[PDB]
Parts: sequence; C-alpha cells; structure tokens
Amino acid sequence: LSAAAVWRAGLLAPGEVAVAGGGSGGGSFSWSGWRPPVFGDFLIHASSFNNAEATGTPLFQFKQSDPFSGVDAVFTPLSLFILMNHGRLTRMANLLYDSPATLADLVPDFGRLVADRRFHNFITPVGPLVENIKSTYLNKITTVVHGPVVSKAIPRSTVKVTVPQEAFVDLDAWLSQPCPADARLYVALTYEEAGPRFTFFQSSRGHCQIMNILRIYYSPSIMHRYAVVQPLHIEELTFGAVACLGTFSATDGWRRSAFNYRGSSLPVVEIDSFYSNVSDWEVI
Amino acid sequence: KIHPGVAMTVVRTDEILSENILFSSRASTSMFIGTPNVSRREARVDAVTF
Amino acid sequence: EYRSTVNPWASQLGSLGDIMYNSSYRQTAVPGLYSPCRAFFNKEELLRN
Amino acid sequence: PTIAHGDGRRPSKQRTFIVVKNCHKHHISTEMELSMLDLEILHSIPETP
Amino acid sequence: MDLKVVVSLSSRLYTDEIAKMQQRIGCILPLASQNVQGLGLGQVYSLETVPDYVSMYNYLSDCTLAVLDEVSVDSLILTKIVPGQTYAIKNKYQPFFQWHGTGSLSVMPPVFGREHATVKLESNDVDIVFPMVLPTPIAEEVLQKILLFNVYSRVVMQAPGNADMLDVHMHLGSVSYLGHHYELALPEVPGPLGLALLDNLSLYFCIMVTLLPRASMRLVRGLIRHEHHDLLNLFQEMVPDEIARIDLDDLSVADDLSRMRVMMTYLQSLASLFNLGPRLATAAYSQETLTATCWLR
Amino acid sequence: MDLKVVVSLSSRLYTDEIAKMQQRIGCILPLAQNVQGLGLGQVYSLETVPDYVSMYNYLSDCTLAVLDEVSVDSLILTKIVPGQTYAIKNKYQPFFQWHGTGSLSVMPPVFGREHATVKLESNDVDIVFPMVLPTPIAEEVLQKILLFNVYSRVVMQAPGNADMLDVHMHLGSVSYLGHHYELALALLDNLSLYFCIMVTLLPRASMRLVRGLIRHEHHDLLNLFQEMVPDEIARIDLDDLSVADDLSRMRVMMTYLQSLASLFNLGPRLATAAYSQETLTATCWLR
Repeated sequence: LSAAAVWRAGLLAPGEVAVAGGGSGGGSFSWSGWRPPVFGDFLIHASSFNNAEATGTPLFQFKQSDPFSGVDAVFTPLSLFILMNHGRLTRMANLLYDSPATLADLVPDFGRLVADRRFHNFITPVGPLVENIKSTYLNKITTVVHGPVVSKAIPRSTVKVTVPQEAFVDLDAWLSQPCPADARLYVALTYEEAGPRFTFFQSSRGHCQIMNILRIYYSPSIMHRYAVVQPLHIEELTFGAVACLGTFSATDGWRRSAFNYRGSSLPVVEIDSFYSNVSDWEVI
Repeated sequence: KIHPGVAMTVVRTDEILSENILFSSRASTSMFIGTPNVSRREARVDAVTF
Repeated sequence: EYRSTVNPWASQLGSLGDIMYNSSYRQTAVPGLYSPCRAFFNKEELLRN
Repeated sequence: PTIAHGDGRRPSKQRTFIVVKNCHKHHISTEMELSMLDLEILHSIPETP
Repeated sequence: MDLKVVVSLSSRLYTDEIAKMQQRIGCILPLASQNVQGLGLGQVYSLETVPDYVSMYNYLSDCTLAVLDEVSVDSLILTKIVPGQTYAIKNKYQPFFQWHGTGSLSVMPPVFGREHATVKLESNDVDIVFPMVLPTPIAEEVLQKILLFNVYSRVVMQAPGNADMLDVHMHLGSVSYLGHHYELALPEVPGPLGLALLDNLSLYFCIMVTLLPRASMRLVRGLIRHEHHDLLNLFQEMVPDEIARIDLDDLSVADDLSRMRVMMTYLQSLASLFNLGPRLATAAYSQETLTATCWLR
Repeated sequence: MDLKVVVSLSSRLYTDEIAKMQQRIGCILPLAQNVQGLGLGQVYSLETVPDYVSMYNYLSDCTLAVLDEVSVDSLILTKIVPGQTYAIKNKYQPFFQWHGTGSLSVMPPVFGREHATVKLESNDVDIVFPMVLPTPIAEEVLQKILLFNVYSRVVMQAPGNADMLDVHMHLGSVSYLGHHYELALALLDNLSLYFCIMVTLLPRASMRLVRGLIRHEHHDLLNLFQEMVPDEIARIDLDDLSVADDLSRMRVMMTYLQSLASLFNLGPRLATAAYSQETLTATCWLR
C-alpha cells in the first residue's frame, strides 16, 4: 500500500540519514533509540534481605560510615519503618522480618542520627530495584538508578514498580487541572516524637512548586510538634525532607495489586512505565 | 594654570588600519590536505545540525 | 653613553613608572581596561624579548 | 658548503646542520543547518506532482 | 518521540487577527494538557481579577510550556516542552531585552502590562494573553520587586497619615536595566496566593533569625569602624541599635558550626522556593537574527 | 551523536604538558573551541584578584566538558549534555572520596590556586580545572572556609576576641564517612562580605516582614506556632527609620539572599551512579 510505501522513512532510525552523496551522514538503522539506563549494582548481606519481596520496589541505600567494608546493605521503607519501630502497619512489618538486630546494628548509630535529626542526608535513594540474584551470602542486587526501568537480560521486560499503598499518600485526592501529562513520584522523610516515617507522594504538578503545597498538607503534623518539646543543642527545627524519585506516565494510571506474604494480604500501588531520576534532598 | 613641581610624559596608543602587501616565494610551504568528514554535532528534533 | 637615565622616577626597579604599569603590582586592578605604558613596563614581555 | 681558507687560520670542517621540523595541524570547522521535515520529505517518495 | 501537537479552534478565525498571530510566531504559550480555552493565560488572568501574578505563576510553573510556531484558520500547531530537546525561541516581546548576557532564560507572567501580551480572538469565546520571556537577573529582580511591592503597598495603605503613596511607586517603580527603565504593571491587593508566598517566606525568615553567627556581627562593626566601603553605603556611617544589642555576648566557634549547618540547609530550601517557574538553559543565542537554542533545565 | 570538541593549540608543546595532561586526563573543565577562552584561566588570572562569586557565575554560565586525550597539537575533550551519561575519574590534587555518592558538586578550586592549575609556559593560557568533590564534602568545605575568612578578618580587625588554635582544632579538619581530611589557607573576603552584610540586614528584614505578615490571618494555628519562635530582643526597632532607606535595605537584602541562595547550591550538580573503586572511575550524568 501507500502506508507500506511511506513506511520506509518511519521504519526505524531516530533522527534521519542522508542516503548518498560525497559523504555518508548519520547512521541509526537497527537501533530504535530508547536510551538504556545505567545500572547501580550493590552487594548486600543476605541476612539484610528478604527474597519474598517483589522486584520493582524502591530502595534506599544507607552509605556505610565504615572504610573497611566492601559491602553495603539497603533499606526499604517497610524495613525502615520496622527499624524505627525497633529503635524506639506494624503487624504488616513484623510479618516480613524476624530479627531487626543486625539491621539496627548495621548502621552504627541510629538513635544518635535521629537525635541530631540528620537522617535525610545519610539516606541516598537508588530508585526501584530490578535485578536480584538469590544467595545465602553476600547477595548482589542491581537497581535502575536513573532513566527508564528495564530488566537486565535480552528479554528487556518492563518492571512495574510496587510502592506500598498504606505508606503512600496521594496529593490530589487530599487536595480535591494544571498539567495531567507529567506524573511525578516523590518520597518524603517525616520526623515524629513517637518514631520517624517514610511516605510517598504522587503528584501531577511540577517539581519546584510541589513543596509549598506539601507544607499546606503537612501543617497539622507540624502543629503537634513544639507544643510538647522545645529544641536545645540546636537541631530538630527541620521537620522532614523531600526528594524526587522520578516521573511516570499519567496516561496509564497506577493499578492496585496484591503483594501477598503467606501470613496475610497486603495491597500495593503498582507504578508502570516509571522513569527513575533521583534528585537531591529538599527540606521543609 | 600654575606649573606643578613635576613634568609629565604622555604616552598614547594609536591603532591604524593599514593595507599590507604579502609576498611569499614559490613552494615555500608544504601542506597536507585532509579529506572532510561530516558529523552530527547535535540531534535536535526540530532541525539536526551537521 | 654619558648619562644613566634621563629620568629617575621611571627607570629603576621600584620607580613610580614601574609600580603604575607592572604586572607585579597591578594585583588589584580591573583586567578589562587597556593601558598604553603597560606595553613597556611589564616584566614578562621584557624578559620574553 | 664551506670555503677552504687561504691562510691556515682555522680548519674548515663539514658543518652538517641536522634540523627537525614540526607539523602544524589546524582543524577547520563550521556547521550547516538542515530542517527535520526537509529530511523527512527527502526520505518519502513522490506520487502526486 | 513526538513534539507536534495540533490544536484545532472551533470557529473561523477572522483575518484581522491572523496578521498579528503571524506577527506573534515563535512566542511561548501555556498549555492545558484539544480545546480552545485555557491555551494561554486568559482563564486565570482576566480583566475581572486584580493581577496577582502568583496564581498565574502557579499555572505557568505547574503546566508544561509550549511554543506557537504556525497559525492558520481553524487550526494552529503547537509544540510542547519536554526535557532533553533544544528548542528555538525568538525574543518577540515589545519590552525588548537583548540577551547579551546569554544567561539562563526565565518565563514570567505579563507584568509589563495587559496590552503588550494580549490578543483578541472574536472567533470563539476565548481571549489569549501571553507569558513574558526575560533573562534570569531581570526576572528575579522583578520577582523580588513585585513581592516587596505587594507586601509594602498594603502597609502603606495601613498608614492613617499616608502622606506618601507615590513614594514606593517611583522609588521601587520601574525595573533596573542599563538600556532603559521599563515601567511595569502594579496590583493594589496582593491576592490570596501572594500572601501565601509571603507567609512561607516569613516563616523561613523567622526560623532563620533565631540563628545568627556572632562573629559576622564583629566584622561589620569593625568595617563600619574601618573606612566606609562603597558596599557599606547603605549604612551611611551608622551602627544599628539591634546589632549593638545582640553583641552583648562574646565570640564562639562551637555554636557557629551548627548555626552555619542549618543556615546552608535553609538557604538551599529558600533557593528551592525561589527557583520557581520553569527555567531554560541557553547555548549560543545568535544575536543577528534574535533566535536562541534552549533546552529545559 | 558526537559531542567531541577539539581545541586547536596555537604553539607546539613538549613533554611536560603531555605529562601534566595525562596526569589530569580524567577531570572536567569549562568551555566557551578557542585555546585561550578554555578554562578558568580568564578568572584565575593574576592581573586581578581571582574572585569567587564571578568565578561561580562564569562556571555556571558556560557549559562543562571532560578532557579525553591530549596530542602535540590537539586537545581532545568532550562536553556535557543533560540527555546522556558519561564517565568521570578523579585525577585530582586532593584524592578525597567517591563513596557511592548520589549527589556530586563541581566547585571552583578553593584549596589552592596552582593545585589544580596546570601551568604551561609555551602558551600563557594557564588552564585550571574546577574541583570535583562530593556534595556534603563541598558544603562542609565552603562552610569551613567562609567561617575561616570571617575569623581571619576579625582577628586582623581586633586580636582580642578571636584566636587561631581552637579553630584549627575545629574548622581546619573536615571529616566524612570514616575519612578525616585536612584543609588550611581575597575571594573569600568578598564572599564573607556578602555573608556578613546579609546576616546584618537580616534582623531588620525579618522583623519588618513579620510585622507585615503577622496578623493577616486572624486565627491560624501555624501562624502563632511560628511567631512564638523568634528572639524576644530581635523585635524592637522599626518605626525609628524612614520608608525609603528601609526599602532600599530590603531590596539589597533580597538580591543578596537570591545570589547567595544560588551560591550555596553547589553549582553544576553532577550525579554519580556506580563507582568502581579498583578502577578510580565513576559513571556520571548531568542532572
């Protein structure tokens, strides 16, 4: 047809190509673009891991203060939340892990780092996990650190990103039409007198304007602070910090699925076609 | 308009447009010519630059 | 060959003529402007010749 | 080549200058802009005039 | 990847306005996602509302911008702004700003008057006003000027013996540029969202005034008692009473480190507040033909 | 897509420029191309004092570029797009750290002028690289040199209230993730000038803004909980001064906090992904 006749230009090769001449200009045939992401490979303790958790889970590396350690473990916000509950949703949190001892003593100081309230600049997000071998010792994982999520192997499978629904708060559902094209996903630290918390935020707005609306949402959590405490040894005036995890497509919305352990059921928000981009920590 | 104790030496600069005449003898320079190569400096979707 | 210099304030090492237009004492001037006499009193272009 | 001197003032030896020379590389560059839709309509095929 | 997003009108665009839309080619317009309304800035900046320049700032920052390059009748072509592509933008705005600075570019609401960025469209029930494009230093200076004006015009209105209303409208007044001074458009009431911005700014201010490094106080006292600098002209050889009364204590170094730590973090938070509105990084703005390759930062 | 930019050298070199560029083959460098307008050699020039904030603005102004290879006549380097990734090695005069560090800064070299500066006598361009160094390292270093300049200028001002030993035990030492590094020393004089005039005008500005915004909302829980915060002595004097000079002080306050606000952002914020320690290179991309 004429569609198959006009197919020769629109077949492949992003950009174009000067087909002949005194010189050949441009070669992009047999490569359909779609820039592959770089892979941040980590080697964690298998005692710091759970094999039963799904692949597309946003991770958080705590960087080791120790020089004599080639290895470094990871934190997920489930593991992080049960670590806050051990340092002091819980019934979900105990269902996963047995011993929080090696995770709490894995970081050298955990009550001190919340005492100085500098927990945000020691936790570097490495985005969603994709690649995962299974070993009893020194297990090696790999996460798409920046760019689009994809498996390692030549089957280049899309990996849906599992963020827990109970730890996730919507922005626009609580705010109740600027740009429905961009859909960005933010994680936010949150301090409290009981125990700190990690939460997640879906937003369809831009990155820079999102913090001022987050303060408006977040204000009843800050009205409870400073009535019962007053900071000495001066720290603690910061109350949480936010960063960008990346963007995803708002054309296909998040579809809730069931990440189940054998103990009970646990609903999860699935993010498909996520474009990971870890930015810097922005305090409130 | 009384003279001070000292004397001064002004120094100016003066750029002048001048046509020169350039001579060179025959075969004073050897030269290697390279063949040209066309490369894409930036792939803009509105207009790619060569 | 019968006098050393016609002017003392512009000929010795630390004369007024050097400290106005040396590279070695213009350490707080703006590099945007031009100076005529800086083409003489610079030490580096003197030792390059 | 040297003359041979009349008086034996100094011996006139071979003076072989062995001199090396450098290759001055220059990289001439420019750019030429081409619109994308012109490249698209280059790669398409004509049916109507 | 696609950039070409066509937008249909709904009725016949009249031939008197196709000439000026031919004149406004290559300008920037704010998107909505198509439809006809909101594709522009008339829906949030109308004649009815006092122009607060903050809710329309919320709309232009929150929405992806768009280049208008081709206008026809009953159809006009738009091109979105997606990061990673170096868009060609022509400075076609009647308050002229040469980009001799070749710095980062900035978009702002039409604070230079309604007439300069508007266009009438008697085809449909839609009118279009345009966002202003202007360099980074002028944009941040006009931003801090319009915030300082909407916070101080209200307190000048709060004065009972307001003998001088025209003091700030001629001292604050115009904009700072070496080519000319260009008078802007000034609201009288700040609006809700403007006072929300001043609320968060004053929150940062009262949090940061609780920690001042005390060594710096000694430095400005010593420099006042040194020669009066050209940068020190704003003091005109005077020590304020407040810095004289917060130097009753001595010079330490232990509190200075944590003071400076929280000052770095809160100044980066203030920068994140003031890096608001979408920004363009420029490579090689060509002077002779008024076009600039720019990509979204 | 070829982002490689050749810089044509005017004069032929010899072996020391080869040894220093192959000593510096990893580090990055600004741009405008031409051989003269290449590095920080227009701002680290000795014809003036090499200032800090203009150096920062010029570095953020032009784009950044990594050097790849040096020949006798060419200087092969590659610039940076925010679209794709690149490689980066240290090859620096301090060998500090790349500890998996999710954020990276590019600062102008504040340790030493000639520590980064490869000085070439054949061409007087005196090219000099910016320091690549991770982000908390960069913030701690800028803090500890800003306070160092304030303390040095206040002990030059009056030798009674300040000493040097108890700040050399305190702010001459930077420490981060089990590594303890050392740093000691007029650009920082201009920086501390900006910092001191900022914190000097800050009380008047803050008290004027809180008296402006204090009772707009007639009952907010946040408003009261943030207005019981400030100093009880920082809230006396406003109406003694006029309107005009006060608003001029507000204007200079605002432009100075904006300039220092972008300046305490760490410049061209590079980002690393996976650092191989046995190779001394990191995978980078601009962000």
